[PDB]
Amino acid sequence: ADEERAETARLTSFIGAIAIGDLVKSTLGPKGMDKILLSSGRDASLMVTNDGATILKNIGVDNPAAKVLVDMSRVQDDEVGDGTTSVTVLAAELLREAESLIAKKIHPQTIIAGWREATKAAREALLSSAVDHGSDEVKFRQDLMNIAGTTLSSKLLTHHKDHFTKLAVEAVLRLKGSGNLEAIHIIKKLGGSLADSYLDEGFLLDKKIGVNQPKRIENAKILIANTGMDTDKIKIFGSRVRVDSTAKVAEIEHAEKEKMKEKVERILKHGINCFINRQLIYNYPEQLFGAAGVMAIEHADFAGVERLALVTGGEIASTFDHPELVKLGSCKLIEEVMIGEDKLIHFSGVALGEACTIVLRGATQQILDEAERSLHDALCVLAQTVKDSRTVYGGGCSEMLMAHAVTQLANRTPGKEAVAMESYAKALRMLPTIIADNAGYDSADLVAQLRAAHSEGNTTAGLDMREGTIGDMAILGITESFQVKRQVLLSAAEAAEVILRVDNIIKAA
Amino acid sequence: KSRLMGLEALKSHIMAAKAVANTMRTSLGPNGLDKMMVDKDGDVTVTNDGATILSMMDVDHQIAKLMVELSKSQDDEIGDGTTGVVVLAGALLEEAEQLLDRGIHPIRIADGYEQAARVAIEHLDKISDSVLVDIKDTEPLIQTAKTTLGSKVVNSCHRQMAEIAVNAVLTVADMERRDVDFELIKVEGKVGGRLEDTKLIKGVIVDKDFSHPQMPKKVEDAKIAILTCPFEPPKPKTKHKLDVTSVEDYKALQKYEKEKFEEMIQQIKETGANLAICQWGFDDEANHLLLQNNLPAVRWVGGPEIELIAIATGGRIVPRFSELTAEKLGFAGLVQEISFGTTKDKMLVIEQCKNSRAVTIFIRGGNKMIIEEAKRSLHDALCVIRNLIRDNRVVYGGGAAEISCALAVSQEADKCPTLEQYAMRAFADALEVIPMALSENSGMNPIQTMTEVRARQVKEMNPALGIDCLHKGTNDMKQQHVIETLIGKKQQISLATQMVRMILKIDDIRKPGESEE
Amino acid sequence: DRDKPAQIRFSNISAAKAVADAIRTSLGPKGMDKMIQDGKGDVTITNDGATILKQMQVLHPAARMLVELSKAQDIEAGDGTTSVVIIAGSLLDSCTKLLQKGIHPTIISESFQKALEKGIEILTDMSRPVELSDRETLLNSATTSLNSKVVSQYSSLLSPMSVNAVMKVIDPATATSVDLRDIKIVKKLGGTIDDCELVEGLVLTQKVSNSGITRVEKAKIGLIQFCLSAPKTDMDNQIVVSDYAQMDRVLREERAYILNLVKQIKKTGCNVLLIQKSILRDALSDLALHFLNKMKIMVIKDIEREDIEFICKTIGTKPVAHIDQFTADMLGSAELAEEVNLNGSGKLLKITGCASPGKTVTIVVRGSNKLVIEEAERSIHDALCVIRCLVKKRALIAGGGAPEIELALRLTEYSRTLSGMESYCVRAFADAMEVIPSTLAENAGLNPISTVTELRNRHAQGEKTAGINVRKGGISNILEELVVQPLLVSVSALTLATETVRSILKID
Amino acid sequence: TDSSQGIPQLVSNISACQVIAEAVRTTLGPRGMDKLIVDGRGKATISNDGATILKLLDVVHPAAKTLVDIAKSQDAEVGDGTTSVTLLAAEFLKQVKPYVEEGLHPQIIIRAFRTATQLAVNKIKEIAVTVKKADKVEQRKLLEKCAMTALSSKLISQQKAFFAKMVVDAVMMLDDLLQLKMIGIKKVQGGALEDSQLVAGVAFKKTFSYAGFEMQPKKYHNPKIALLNVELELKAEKDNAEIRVHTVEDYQAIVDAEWNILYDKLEKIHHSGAKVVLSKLPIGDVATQYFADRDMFCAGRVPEEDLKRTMMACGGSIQTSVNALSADVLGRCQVFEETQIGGERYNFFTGCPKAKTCTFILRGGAEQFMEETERSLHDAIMIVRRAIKNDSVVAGGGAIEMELSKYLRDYSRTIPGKQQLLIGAYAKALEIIPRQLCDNAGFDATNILNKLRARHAQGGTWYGVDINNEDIADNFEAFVWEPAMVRINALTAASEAACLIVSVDETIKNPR
Repeated sequence: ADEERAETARLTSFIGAIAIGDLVKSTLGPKGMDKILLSSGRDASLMVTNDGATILKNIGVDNPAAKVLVDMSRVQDDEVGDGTTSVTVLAAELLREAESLIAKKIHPQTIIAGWREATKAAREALLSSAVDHGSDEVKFRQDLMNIAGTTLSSKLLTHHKDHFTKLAVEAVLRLKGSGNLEAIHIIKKLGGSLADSYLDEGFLLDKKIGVNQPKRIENAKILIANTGMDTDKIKIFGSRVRVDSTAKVAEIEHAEKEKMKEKVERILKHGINCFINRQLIYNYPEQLFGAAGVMAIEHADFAGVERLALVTGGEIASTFDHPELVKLGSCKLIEEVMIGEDKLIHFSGVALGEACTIVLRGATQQILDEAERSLHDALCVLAQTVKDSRTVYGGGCSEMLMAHAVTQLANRTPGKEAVAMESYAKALRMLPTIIADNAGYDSADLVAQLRAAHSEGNTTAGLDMREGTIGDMAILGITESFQVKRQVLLSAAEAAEVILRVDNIIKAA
Repeated sequence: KSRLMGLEALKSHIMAAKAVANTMRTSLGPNGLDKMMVDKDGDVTVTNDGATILSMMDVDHQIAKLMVELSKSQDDEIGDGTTGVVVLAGALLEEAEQLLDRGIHPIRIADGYEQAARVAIEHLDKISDSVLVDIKDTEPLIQTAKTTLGSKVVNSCHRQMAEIAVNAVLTVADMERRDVDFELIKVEGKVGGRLEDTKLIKGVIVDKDFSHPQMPKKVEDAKIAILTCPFEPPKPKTKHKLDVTSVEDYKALQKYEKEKFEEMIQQIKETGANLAICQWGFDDEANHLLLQNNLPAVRWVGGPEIELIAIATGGRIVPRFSELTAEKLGFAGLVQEISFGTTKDKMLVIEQCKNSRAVTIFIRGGNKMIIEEAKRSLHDALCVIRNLIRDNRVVYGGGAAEISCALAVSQEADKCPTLEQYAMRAFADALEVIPMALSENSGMNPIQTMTEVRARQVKEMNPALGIDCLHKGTNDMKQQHVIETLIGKKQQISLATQMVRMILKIDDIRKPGESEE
Repeated sequence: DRDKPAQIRFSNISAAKAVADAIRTSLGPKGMDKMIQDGKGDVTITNDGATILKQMQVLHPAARMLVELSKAQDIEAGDGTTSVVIIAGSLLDSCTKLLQKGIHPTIISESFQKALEKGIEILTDMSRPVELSDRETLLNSATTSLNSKVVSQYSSLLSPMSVNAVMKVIDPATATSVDLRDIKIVKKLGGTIDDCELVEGLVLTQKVSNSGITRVEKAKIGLIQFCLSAPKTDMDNQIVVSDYAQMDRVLREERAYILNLVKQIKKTGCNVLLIQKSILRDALSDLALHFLNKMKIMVIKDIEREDIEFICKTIGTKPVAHIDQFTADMLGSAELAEEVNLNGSGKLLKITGCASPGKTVTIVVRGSNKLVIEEAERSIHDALCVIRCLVKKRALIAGGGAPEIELALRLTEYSRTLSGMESYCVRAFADAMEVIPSTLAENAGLNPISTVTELRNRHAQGEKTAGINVRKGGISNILEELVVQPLLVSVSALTLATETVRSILKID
Repeated sequence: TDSSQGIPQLVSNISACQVIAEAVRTTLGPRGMDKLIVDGRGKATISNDGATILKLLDVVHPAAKTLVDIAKSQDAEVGDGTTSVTLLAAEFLKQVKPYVEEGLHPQIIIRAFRTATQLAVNKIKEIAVTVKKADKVEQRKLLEKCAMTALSSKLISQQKAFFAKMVVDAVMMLDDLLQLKMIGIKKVQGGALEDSQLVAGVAFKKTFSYAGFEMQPKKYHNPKIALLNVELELKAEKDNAEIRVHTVEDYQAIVDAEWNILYDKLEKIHHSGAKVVLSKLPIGDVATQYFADRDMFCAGRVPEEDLKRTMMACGGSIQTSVNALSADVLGRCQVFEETQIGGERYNFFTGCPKAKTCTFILRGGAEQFMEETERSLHDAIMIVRRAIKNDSVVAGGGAIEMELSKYLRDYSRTIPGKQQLLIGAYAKALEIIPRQLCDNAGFDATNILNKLRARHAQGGTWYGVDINNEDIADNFEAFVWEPAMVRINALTAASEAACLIVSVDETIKNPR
């Protein structure tokens, strides 16, 4: 196994991971330019990305240091949502620094040293640019509407965001201080328009067994079950699948019917008007639920039967291991109703009040799953925005603010730490270059002016990639929540600092 | 056929060795830098602890092969210097080489290294304190078990791991000899918690067999029933389906299980616990019917486990249903059923005071690699006191002791003369290479920070204060709280000065032409 | 880099003009055929945009964008497959330089996609409204386009049949897009052109009813996606006889499926039955289907699914894949359904009249032989297409690429009116319109170089009069020899250039 | 069907024979470079001598194969004398090559070789000195000082003088062979250096902990020892099975019937004669449960080198089963005593009915000193055994080697002819052997060698350069002590091992 010493791994660390920070910063900003997605080894079919996380997920990279970023990318993208393309570049921004610093004789120990303290200096300046908006519900309304769709900006489909973010803020407006994304039932379902993407108050199922089970019911008891029917679960009502004798295989079906039929009983005898099964429902027990006033929905959504268990107050049957014994889902309203082109089974009267079904309606699924990809990262920031209602002034504003802050701190520090810390806030100054140069406008003008603006200090005028020029952050909607920034300010310098301690790399590959 | 002559073999032994030694010296201290491992599969892992990473490193070259084998015995007793031996074993290496290239025999200075190793040992043995106690060690163990965690996994002190790592030793330290061994306590990695979430257990623990969660989770007595025999009807890793001559015979089959449950519960009840540890995982449809008869059976757990948890109590495993015996059942001071992680089920926690042949610190982590290097932390904090148990002993420095150790060996060179003066020349400096090579991977001149304690060793003797592993501005090996068993440093010397001599073993470097393939 | 992406997008910019150039000297019938060797190594002689790009092609992203272009033109229109590919490389010249001229490619695109908006604004302004409710003005610009274009012979016969289908399927005044979904292109084998018909219910390809009713009133349209044969293992029926003592015992339950589902057809009642093919459906018991026929339901056994699809949605015969789904209601109700051997030779089940979603008409392409049936296809279809363009964007416009050269003249000056960093953009944009008729004034012969010179000036002078006669290929009137763009044939290709280009300019 | 004729093949033979001697140049006094040698099998290959790597190296040469076999013909006899023969005969061959160009090629080749090799053995047994039980020593005090010769010659410490008598114990007990295959030595990590031990039979380093291992006897005064070449574990006889259930009663059974046989397997020797059962291969839980059910001793994974010497010691037999075996195939001692020494669970086997094994137990409390003395034990063994076998004791370290070539330089004057060249080559070959141990003594060979020559124009009794003292002086009085028998042996090899192929300059090979 081959030992990579300092510069071998470290250059290999830069070339990939900084370029990994590049094609993603090529996507940084909505005017971060579209990157045609050229996949590695499979799927020649090409999307075109305004968000670099795709590339990271689409294109695999051989650089191990770059293999780290995609995960850190997914750290943001999953945990924090937005900040995904950004966490990758700021590290590369700090890596571009260590390009010199290493060859400039600075040991990566020191390179972490300043960035250890410097990370908070920006955090603290971004704690200073952290100011609570959303301290009022109307604020919170528009504070969501601020950073809700702001999450959707670079992300390829910012257009239906008009209808989407209104949906996205309403469901979280309904959360009312208690973030629940499981009480939001996420259904990406084709049909109708994309502006026909919808938010139900209640639960819902994209699964419809059909109209051969009762469609609408009031005061309905929903059985939440993995209970099988043709599947032959426990508690013999009549012969299940087995051979106990010559003719015992024949005693199966008719008594399996009775078993299916008393697996109506056990299921029905809950008193249900709806039986929602995450597993199969055979047609006779199905239709015998349809004859029992029970709506039996086959193989209903895993997450749905799970959220129906969460939002509606249901318990899973333990896979019929509670033949009569399982607590029901209880939703006073059953609606089999068409959102889009598809009849979907709506459930209201559910246990949770925040319980909602956001129905994302694809006019095409490429935008639909994209709506769902743009949906939750907002909801990620939103639940964050819920818990901490606040903003930070983006578009380079707080960047340059933090830049002028940490640098002037890198000016009052400047021991071994500033060697990193001057290298630190320059990245805070270098990302404002990225979006504006993505915007195709001189940063050296704007940045160095944004510098002056934030060398005067600023919460307001910041580089607006919408305008492509320096402009207000008043909470204009391009003012970012403190939610993602702190996470990126945490997550970004890490992978840099992470590779900073391991230049030594032993490779048996 | 390849034929190397003298230095040629050596020079061929020099190539990767120093290169491998080079990777060690930038790993020295928090000043140092971890060694990432990309596997033969390409698996990218940050690692350390040379024998560990030298086991991950594929050893083709010969001298590196002992670096796995030598550093093995290094990590066991000590826990540190495994990354530090190859430093000196690489540092003392080209010491002899250039001497051999000065015309100096392998016959000549090679003895002098060991001959300087003993006197450096002899010198070391004075430095700081050969003395500790079960109380004193704790603070060295604190500043060990703070930083041992606080180097590898985190940099912060995690106390619940820190002193539980040392007390685990201290729990079995006084079980034998006043000396634990490194198996005589165990570190069990599983992640249900965070890093700080851990279980100090005076016996082994497992995740209990759960054939359904709603069935009651219970634990009783002090004792456990460890079972090769049936606890309830046993199942031998083999399906048993439903065949009954009548539709009534299925419900008649239902009683057979439950009655043989309680019967063999009653047969376990009188003997040990009411609980199983059963070498046979039985039918979980039936097991939760016994979990409906409660008194939870621990089943579907390894055949080595019934062996393990038995011997960990000093007990046995009941081979046959007619062989059921309390001694053939395992034990504990307390068997308790405690939640593994916060949210998950309650693992059966067997805390064994009826004997402890392993006191298992069970550890949780946010991730493997952290709980790994938290484990890999614990092991060293466990290994360092495995020195302490034998002699309660420590020292402060690699940049305090050695520069001082060298300082005796230093002028002792010209006190040698003829053969080993060039040895104790090449020995003493090779000692000071480590603070050099650590000052190397520090932000400082490896010459000047070595010059630092050089002047200091021209001043202070047997220093508790030496250069910075912890990378501070002040260099105080006591107040850097870099703490290494003077056994270990001594043993390290014995082990580090070892390999270089060993490449001289016989006169035969002779190969058929394959010394590596 | 953006430059490696540039060099990529230049390669995109380049290859997008590369194969699309075979389309450019192919513009119109005066545009020329290109013999095209194929991945199979076969000469393919094609003058048209949709065929050339989609027939032989390569892996380059531009080639991916090529096939999108006429196709996006097709779903919009089906008319202007070539022209939509002519506007790309036009802009691709307007595009490439602005990079090299120091303009950011989003600014280049947000120019051109906006330059589109302001630009194509005056197209409809230059355009003229025509009546989409009146059959003639429909048929006019339908056939006037067909007079401007190739298909005449059976069109002037079936272009009014087109509009006869169109007039039927036009509910509103803008006539929506006249989705050809409201129309059904169908083909009978026997018969001549004049046999081409328009039926509110749906004509069905062949039919099979053995003992059954050949013409049935108020016809419940049955859908059998189930079987008339008990489910198959080794046979069509469920009968597999390995023992007689068991066969008497097998006798008992095999009697149902042939009876029940068959009778269930007339238990729910059916005047008709749609049944997919004995290959499309496992087994169809004829011994059951005979009694099923003999129940005087109208059975089309082995009927194609895509007609069933058009039966399901357009005339409202709702999906029955199952007995749980088989009811009298999910049956369509055919105001008449008839097996028709008439209109030449061969059987066709004709639902004649139906209760239908949308306005459902089946236009059955027919001709003395198969190609003459195929001649009847674009005879109905091309007019339907030029209609569905004329209706989707209501106004008509004088065609021939004059509005290209016309508004190419203007938007430049209006680009120049914009100032900003995109004036040079939008002007380059505006210019690109000129090259389309250039190639047209090229391909039709003689001098394109002159043609657009005076025209764009004539378009500051006479505009709509002076233009490119596709026959003449020079300064002329598309009004004097009538060349009409139903706006969507133009309005289609407008954004499709800018869109993929905006993408491929934004593409790294 | 290939041959090379004339001098070209002849001279070509020597280097292939010589290069291996260039390895062993001094591998007896070990110091030099030792490369760990990994062959194409992935096998890391080393030696304490030249012979084992010689065992590892193969050649298509008959020549290079001969002296190999010859050094091996010398090897397995004493366990030593390999490098000696390896150097000398090759040295002859090495030195005649320039003569070969002058030509020795007439069969005046072969004569002065063996003709002058008797002159040595003529000088050997006349200068040879015999040792006895009452003589200067107990012959144990010799085997003491011949251990103090062989053990101490390489370092270590006065345990070398302590071991000097201690190693002789199992020696005297077992002395028949030149080597230890009855004796053996038990390495003990733990204890300390000053105490090393000896057992009158095998004593197992470690036997291995099980379930009920503590609950099984570690002590027998009457071990009847099943000596197993074969394991009994949970894998040996399966506990896995199944059976049909409409009644769960049989779950206990279908495993239990197999369970009975694991029991019955180990029990059937237990029942027949066996108390102690020593397996050299694993013992797993459910098997050792029955071994713990037996509480007549269980072992597994134990050394067979002890276990087969246990057969030697006990009188029982290595057992390839636990079954079909009698009570006589069982090993027997009057002591089975397991008292753990360090980490080694340490079985005392003594009081054997025969005790053909008596094993010295080297206890270091540390690793390094032991394997240095354990290597010096083989030294002692190869000597102290042979010091009994041939009581006539010559001295090494250029004692006679410089004294022979002394006369054998003096014997040159009377020769002259073509073989006077051989005489000089034959002479200094004796002196090319210490020509290294000089370097191992740190000395320049030649001046020291020339001194020794002058020292053999002055002295010449035992005088020689001794890496033992790193001096130049009498060897036998320096306690350089090895029997004079191996000399004739080596010298029967030395001149004759060279004369084989030099009798052949035309060497035919064939594919078949």
